[PDB]
Amino acid sequence: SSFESVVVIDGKGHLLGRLASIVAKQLLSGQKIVVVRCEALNISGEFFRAKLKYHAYLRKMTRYNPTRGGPFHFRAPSRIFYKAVRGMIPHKTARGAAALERLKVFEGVPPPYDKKKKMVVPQALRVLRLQPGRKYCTVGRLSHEVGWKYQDVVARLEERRKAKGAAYYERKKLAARQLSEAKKAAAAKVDPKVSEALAAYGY
Amino acid sequence: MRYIHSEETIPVPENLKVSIKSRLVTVEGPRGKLQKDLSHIAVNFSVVKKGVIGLEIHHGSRKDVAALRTVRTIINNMIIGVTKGFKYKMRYVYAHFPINVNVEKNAETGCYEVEIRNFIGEKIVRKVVMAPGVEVEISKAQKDELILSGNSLEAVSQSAADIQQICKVRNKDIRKFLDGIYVSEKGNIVE
Amino acid sequence: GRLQEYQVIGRHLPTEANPNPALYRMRIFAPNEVVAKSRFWYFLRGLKKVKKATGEIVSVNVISEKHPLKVKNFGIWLRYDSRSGTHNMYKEYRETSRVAAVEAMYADMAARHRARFRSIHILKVVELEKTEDVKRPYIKQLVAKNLSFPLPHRVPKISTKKIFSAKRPSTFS
Amino acid sequence: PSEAGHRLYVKGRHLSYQRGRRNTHPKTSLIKIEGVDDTAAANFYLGKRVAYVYRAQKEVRGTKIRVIWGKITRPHGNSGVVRAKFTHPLPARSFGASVRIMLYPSS
Amino acid sequence: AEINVEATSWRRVEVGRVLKLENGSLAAIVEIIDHKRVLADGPSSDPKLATPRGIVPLSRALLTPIVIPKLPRGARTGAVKKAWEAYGVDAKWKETNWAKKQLQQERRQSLTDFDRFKVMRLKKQRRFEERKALAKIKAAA
Amino acid sequence: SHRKYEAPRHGSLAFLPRKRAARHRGRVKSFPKDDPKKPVHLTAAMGYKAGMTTIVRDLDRPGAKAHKKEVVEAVTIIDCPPMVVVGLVGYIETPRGLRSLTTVWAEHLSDEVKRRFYKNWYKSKKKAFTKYAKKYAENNGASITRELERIKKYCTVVRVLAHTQIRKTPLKQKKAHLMEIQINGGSVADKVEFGRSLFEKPVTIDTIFEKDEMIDVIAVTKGHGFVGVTARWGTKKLPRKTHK
RNA sequence: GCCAGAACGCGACGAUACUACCCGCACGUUGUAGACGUAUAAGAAUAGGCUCCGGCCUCGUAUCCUAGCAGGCGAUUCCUCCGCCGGCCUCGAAGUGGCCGUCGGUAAUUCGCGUAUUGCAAUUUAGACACGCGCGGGAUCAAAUCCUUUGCAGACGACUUAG
RNA sequence: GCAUCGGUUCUGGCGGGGGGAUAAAGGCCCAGGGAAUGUGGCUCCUCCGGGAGUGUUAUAGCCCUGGGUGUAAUACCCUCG
Ligand SMILES: [K+]
Ligand SMILES: [K+]
Ligand SMILES: [K+]
Ligand SMILES: [K+]
Ligand SMILES: [K+]
Ligand SMILES: [K+]
Ligand SMILES: [Mg+2]
Ligand SMILES: [Mg+2]
Ligand SMILES: [Mg+2]
Ligand SMILES: [Mg+2]
Ligand SMILES: [Mg+2]
Ligand SMILES: [Mg+2]
Ligand SMILES: [Mg+2]
Repeated sequence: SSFESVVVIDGKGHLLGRLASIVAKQLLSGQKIVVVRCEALNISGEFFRAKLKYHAYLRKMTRYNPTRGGPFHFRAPSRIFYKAVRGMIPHKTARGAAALERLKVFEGVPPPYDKKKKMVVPQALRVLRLQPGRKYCTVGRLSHEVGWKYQDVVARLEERRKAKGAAYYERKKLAARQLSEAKKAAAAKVDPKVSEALAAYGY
Repeated sequence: MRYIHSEETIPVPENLKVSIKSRLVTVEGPRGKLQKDLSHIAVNFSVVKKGVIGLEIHHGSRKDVAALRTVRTIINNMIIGVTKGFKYKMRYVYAHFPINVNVEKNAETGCYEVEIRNFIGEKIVRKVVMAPGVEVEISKAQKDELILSGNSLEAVSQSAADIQQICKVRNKDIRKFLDGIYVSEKGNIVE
Repeated sequence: GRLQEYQVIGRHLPTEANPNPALYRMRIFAPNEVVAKSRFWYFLRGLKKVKKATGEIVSVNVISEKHPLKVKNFGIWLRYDSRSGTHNMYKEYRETSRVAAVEAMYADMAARHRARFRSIHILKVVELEKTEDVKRPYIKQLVAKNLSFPLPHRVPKISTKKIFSAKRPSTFS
Repeated sequence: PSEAGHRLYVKGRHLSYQRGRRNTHPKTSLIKIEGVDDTAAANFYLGKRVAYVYRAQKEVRGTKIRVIWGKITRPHGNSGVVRAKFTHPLPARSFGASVRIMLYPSS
Repeated sequence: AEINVEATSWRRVEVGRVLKLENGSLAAIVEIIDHKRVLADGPSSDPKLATPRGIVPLSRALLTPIVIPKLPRGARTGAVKKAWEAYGVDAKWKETNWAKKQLQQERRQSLTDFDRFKVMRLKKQRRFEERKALAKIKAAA
Repeated sequence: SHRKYEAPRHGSLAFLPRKRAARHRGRVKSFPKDDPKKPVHLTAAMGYKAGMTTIVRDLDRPGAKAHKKEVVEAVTIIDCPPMVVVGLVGYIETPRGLRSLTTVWAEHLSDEVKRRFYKNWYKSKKKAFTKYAKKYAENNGASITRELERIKKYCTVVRVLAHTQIRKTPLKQKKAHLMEIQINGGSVADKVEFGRSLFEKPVTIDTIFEKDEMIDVIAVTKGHGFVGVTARWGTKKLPRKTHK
């Protein structure tokens, strides 16, 4: 366990329901969470089964007036994830409302949260949970087929930010190569006995 | 009941080369290049000998093992096509109305197009676009014959099926009305 | 550590018309001796005209494996009840003791045939001395010559309380 | 000069009261201690003092900050959560707030 | 004919393979029971590296790169001990990176409060020389 | 139980909220999709409605019954004095939709447009764009050309601002109408060059449309007041002896 | 394509009197679901990868930073690390970072003076944003409603117009 | 707030005693008997890594039956501090 000011989670490769239950418990404890790349989440099973589930959801609506009270069906990948979290929280209480105020969800990686560290929740990773040979789908594909409009805008923006990262990674590799060279030249320079005392201590 | 070890082998002629990287197969030979992506199957490749490829599945179920022979045949056909090529033939069959076929080579896309006229005396005109890499030609050795050739068996076979499936008789007894274009011979360009 | 094999010897109560009655012996697998004796009277009631109220127990002893470090192949004969009718079976196992073989059998019958403990009779447990006495193909692959195999796609063991890893775990251990 | 901090306590969070599924008892609270993840680790902290500090509006005797004192009594569950008793039960709007775990009664 | 294959290459469970257990102990495989269990024992002189004879579940073990050559299947403790020492398993295990990592972890956990103060000061003196060298190479670009 | 006989429903649910329109001037909700291989051009205009009349012509439609014979048809007349271009706007693509980031005006604006920004023009001080105009006389208008360069670099949709010359019609109104008109054409650099060269110049309707072309018309319909079901939806009247 | 437009969803632009606005300084009469080192940017595969090309990978069990009256005053000594300003470039997904210059501070080594009495524990009153108040400097001189009027509108409000 | 006690209760660690096939195994030593998923040798096929025969310890080893160390150790159950 560790207390942080904020945790940023890279959503690619996580199972939708398992990540939702862990995130919900952190919020009720008093931890702030941010989830990015909500379009790359995963759902177990074939895609056709996920489509049939959403269609059953779409058929439910208030009979006497469809502008009030009725289940409002959001289409964006981040709003699909938000719905799963809200089901695991007492959102009709003042305590529950405050907990939801500690969460942000996005598609892609907006400029506040690039140039920042993204963590991973291994208890919900697909490559560690699903038996090889089973089938899975992506939330990004499901959203595109129920009326989400900005799949290609996000795809083009993500390509641009990865191109900037390639330049950043090039500089970062050069710095490490120089630091290693500096440690070699300085090691055999001066330290007559500090080297052995540190080695005995484990450093 | 899981099987501990299942294996298959593939020989390779000295005229070509094979590359595997992250379960992406590339076959290079005297007639062109072919690629195939097999990242949906959990298999292990290795170099058994100087010119033999190995395929293994460890601790596999009965359902999982069935796909081992399937992968072997697919890659083997890839080698055959790149070194010899494939060649399908089709034949026109009609009773009263002759079938007219016109073949043109498009310039912008580099593909072939086939037009069908006078099928059971219909005024509509049928058009089909062949897959890239597949070449069509009217036969000169005999009448009412089409010849399709290429490097990929998947491409040649699916294009030939497109032509056969477009010509159908509707609202009639098809045991009596037998008009259409049908595949009659499958072989290789060389030999 | 769930089951042990016992030896139970029992006898009809002696009477004036028959002093020194006959003695019967059975081998019983049970978690403790209280249910070992109860199981003994259950089987004897089905073979001879004796009850617990007209008999007595002579001796109870624990039988221990003679070499619990040698790998062996076992064969078991049994009789069980399905939802309609009773049937006979013969199964095989590979472990280092008779007690281990019986414990695996009870789990196997529950998984594959939904048979409970209350509907199974054990007939005979025999160690197969020759490698030619193996019949079932799922045992034959294990006694093959020069056996070896790798372990692909192994999930590393990670503490539950450590959420929020900072790196993508591998599966090549 | 002295680029260091001054911390002598361990951080904690107030989770909830002792409760069933539908009944709650405010006289005991559950506290999560940062870094402890089993019963063996939680045995170290039995008997220590816990402080809950917060702000008010007016000054009483030179400050606008108030404290409620308590102590740790026994572990809870299998994952390092512990139980505590305070002089007054905690305000229950602080489910999620932070507390200070001292080291005062030592060894 | 040119063949270029790039794939995985695992370590195999076999008679003679040396395993590492949860509590830093070692053992050698003498018999295979299933795809999940194995019979093993380690007859080592070092009390921290020795294990009794018994069955080990494979889910709680790691495969070291050490394999004893020509270990007979089902060999008893006396035969294993002779082959263990003739090959030099203890010396080979000490040269692996797994052993060195374990030793480093043990040293850092055995530090007292006075040791922690002194390791901070010793690192600063080495750090001073690092910054001077790094500035020189970076300035020359 | 089921209704005795079948009949379709009265009215359509697609035009469902039967409320007054939000704005008096019509609103263009979509523009024709752009093709960068065509020359730059405008896509809309505005005018005023005068009335209807009758014409006579001979039909050309082989196979029809009235082929090569005269027909009588009704037509509509729209009064269209030229428009004046005042500025342009740029738009960018976001994961939340299009949004505008800049708009740059021209140096001189007529009193026709300036009346649009007021509700009591007769007693105002009329200072609407007085400070903006000075940006053209400072540093050779570097601030003006800075915004133009921004549109060339980031935007992908360019529209123009234009207003009518209502003083050329017989109307009593003095306040003009203003709108945005998209530019479809070659390149984003070309769109800015074309749009800026039209600053405070008149544009005639014959340069936008032509003869034998199909177009669309957008406006707000004629207004009636509070109306009952019989005329509003078209339901059957009830018998003569119905009480209440 | 077509209709509505969240009356507690968002963007661009015009003019902004009343110290309503901008800058700097100093205070607290104040509020915040909860500072106390609130330190860590590659992408991708998982039946494969990283690299300084020598090799390396179960393991963040890591790396950085971390001493001095809550951190004083001098010396010996060192050319490291940190900050406020200014100048050039750069950044549009909800606009950010880099280079250079002046100035201020600074245990990598080793010392000299000071610390007491808060009396044997009692939050270590210490952060960041908002809001208010008082000075000292700059910039600015506007609109809306009623009222009269129109009929492209209308039960009354509202709407399209003119003064 | 601390120290020394009384009542109730939760939770760690250490020293002994008894039982069973006087645990069963196991290491070392003595004597007898066997075989194969046959070690070394010998023969044949391929040099292309190896494979196939033959037969009972040799240049590896394994399984049964008695005996000694031995009132061995350890596990499990019970029990005094
Ligand atoms: K009816
Ligand atoms: K000092
Ligand atoms: K006790
Ligand atoms: K004893
Ligand atoms: K013995
Ligand atoms: K031999
Ligand atoms: Mg018919
Ligand atoms: Mg009906
Ligand atoms: Mg009447
Ligand atoms: Mg609105
Ligand atoms: Mg007491
Ligand atoms: Mg003894
Ligand atoms: Mg003993």
